[PDB]
Amino acid sequence: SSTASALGKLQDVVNQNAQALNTLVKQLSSNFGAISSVLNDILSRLDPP
Amino acid sequence: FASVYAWNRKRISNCVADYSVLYNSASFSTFKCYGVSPTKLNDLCFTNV
Repeated sequence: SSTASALGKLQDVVNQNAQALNTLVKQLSSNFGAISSVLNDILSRLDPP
Repeated sequence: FASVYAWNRKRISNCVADYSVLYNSASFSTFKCYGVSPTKLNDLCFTNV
C-alpha cells in the first residue's frame, strides 16, 4: 500500500508499446524528400507526370 | 521595362484574378511553370505574389 515502484515490469511493457506506436504515428509527417508531406494538397496542386 | 540590372519589382495582394483568361492568350513566346500546373491556378489562395 505504501511503497510504490514495485510493479516496474508491467509499466515498462506498457511504456514500450506506447512509445513504439507514438513514434510510428510521428513518422507520418516527415517530408521524405518530396515537396510536401500531405497527399491531398500535392495531388490538388500538380499534374500526374 | 527597365534594364536587367535594374529589374522592376511590384507586390500584389488582395485581388480576385482569373488566370484562365491569361493562360489561353497566344501573345506569349513561352508560358512554362515550375511546381504548379496552370490549369489548377484558379483553385488556390496565395498570401502574396
